[PDB]
Amino acid sequence: AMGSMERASLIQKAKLAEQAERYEDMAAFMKGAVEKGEELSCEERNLLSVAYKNVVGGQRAAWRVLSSIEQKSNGPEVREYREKVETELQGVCDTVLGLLDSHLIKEAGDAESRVFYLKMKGDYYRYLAEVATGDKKRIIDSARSAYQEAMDISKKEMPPTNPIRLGLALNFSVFHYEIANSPEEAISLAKTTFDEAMADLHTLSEDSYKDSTLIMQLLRDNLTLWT
Amino acid sequence: AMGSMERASLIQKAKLAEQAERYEDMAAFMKGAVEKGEELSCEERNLLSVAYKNVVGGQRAAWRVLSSIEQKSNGPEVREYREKVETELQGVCDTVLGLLDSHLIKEAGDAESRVFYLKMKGDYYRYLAEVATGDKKRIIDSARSAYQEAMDISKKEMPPTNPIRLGLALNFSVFHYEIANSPEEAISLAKTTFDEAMADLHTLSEDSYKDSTLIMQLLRDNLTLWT
Amino acid sequence: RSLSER
Amino acid sequence: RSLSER
Ligand SMILES: C[C@H]1c2ccccc2O[C@@H]1C(=O)NCc1sc(C(=N)N)cc1-c1ccccc1
Ligand SMILES: C[C@H]1c2ccccc2O[C@@H]1C(=O)NCc1sc(C(=N)N)cc1-c1ccccc1
Ligand SMILES: [Cl-]
Ligand SMILES: [Cl-]
Ligand SMILES: [Mg+2]
Ligand SMILES: [Mg+2]
Ligand SMILES: [Mg+2]
Ligand SMILES: [Mg+2]
Repeated sequence: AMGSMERASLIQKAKLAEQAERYEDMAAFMKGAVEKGEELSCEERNLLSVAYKNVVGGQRAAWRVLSSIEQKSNGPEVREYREKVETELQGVCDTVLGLLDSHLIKEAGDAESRVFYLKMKGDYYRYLAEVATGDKKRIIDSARSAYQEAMDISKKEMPPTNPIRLGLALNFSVFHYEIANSPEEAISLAKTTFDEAMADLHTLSEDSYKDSTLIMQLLRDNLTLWT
Repeated sequence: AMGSMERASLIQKAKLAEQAERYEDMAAFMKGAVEKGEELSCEERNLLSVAYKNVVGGQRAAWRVLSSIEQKSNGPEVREYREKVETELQGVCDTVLGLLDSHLIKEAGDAESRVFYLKMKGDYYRYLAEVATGDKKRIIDSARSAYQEAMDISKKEMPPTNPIRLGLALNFSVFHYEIANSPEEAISLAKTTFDEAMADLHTLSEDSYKDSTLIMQLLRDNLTLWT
Repeated sequence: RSLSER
Repeated sequence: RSLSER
């Protein structure tokens, strides 16, 4: 439905929707912008990610509430409603994965853009894995593969303090701990990431230092919870 | 789309949606329940009100953000997007008003139910008035008439501490101050309501006392802001 | 802004 | 629950 709106207008409206906390609208505007077929800038990639993270975040929070109620009950209503929310969550994840596959990843030549999109691919397969049962095995492997390709590029092309590299490692560690039943891998990755970033902080400006240390704090918080 | 679901299932799903903070779903389930044509219980009236208050509350917050951005700019994007949100808000208000007119109000014989629905009618006309420009005059008169009929019934049939009566008076006072440009009427109504409730607290149980004093605090807070 | 009913 | 990226 966004095909008749100018690309620049979709981006401007996504920024307005963000300020208004209208994240469903924001995601629709950014899907429209992606479908214009041009590559996205760093700012635009962030708008896309913020929009869908907030949409799926609300769905995940609701699914967790309903799944907990369903587990304690073990009429059809709780299961039916959990299934409805689950289907809507899967549809949002499928939409994001479809944008990445048609055709954001293949057109991303630079490391900053390719790593960003491969991290997103890992994240949205991870959200699918949270609700999967199989099928679950295949989804987990798709998430792992995307995160690992992103890690390989990031280690070759970005410094250890780069925020995209840090956020990738953080989310891959969460995947290992919460999805893949690999808590030792999660702890090892978070520790190595934190230590390598620490040793590179001396190279950063005051503003970059604040960006990198913000994400390092999340790695530290997880390590405290996991050990 | 809810016509094929049992009334009891719609109510159960509305309660689940509330716990999951899925207020759009909650409103859809409660609209479906109203359209079964049976009168609503006190609990069910509260589910209806909570659902739509949260939906329209998000829309109003977004409209205020966008209207502020639009005023400071004085391209077409801010105006177009504010207009889109405004149209969606008006549609939700029209949906609620349509449920009240077809046929909740006419079938409400008891004072508790009739006052509740007439207060809702005032509230949803008030939300329309917040965004109206005319047309604004007619909307304001519709809100005032609904609130005044509710006040007349509540003063004849309910004690001054009844929470529905208190919440009606609170919202009518907000109407006077923010919509009707009648700040002295707002202050007079809030003061008389507060004082008459104070003098009736001695009749209440501990639980009812907590209910009534909670709303009285909101009256007091407004009086502090208004004077 | 004035507070309305919760 | 573990914290993921903001
Ligand atoms: C300071 C940045 C940071 C550090 C660590 C963790 C998170 C994080 O986030 C901040 C940020 O600024 N990240 C880029 C964003 S986020 C955003 C939005 N609208 N939500 C727009 C842009 C952006 C990018 C390039 C050029 C202009 C704007
Ligand atoms: C304690 C009540 C109160 C006092 C003052 C102001 C607000 C308020 O609100 C509370 C409340 O309890 N109000 C009734 C509700 S609210 C609700 C929901 N699900 N959000 C379900 C019911 C209810 C009513 C009758 C029988 C069973 C339940
Ligand atoms: Cl359902
Ligand atoms: Cl628009
Ligand atoms: Mg064009
Ligand atoms: Mg390219
Ligand atoms: Mg039936
Ligand atoms: Mg009746």
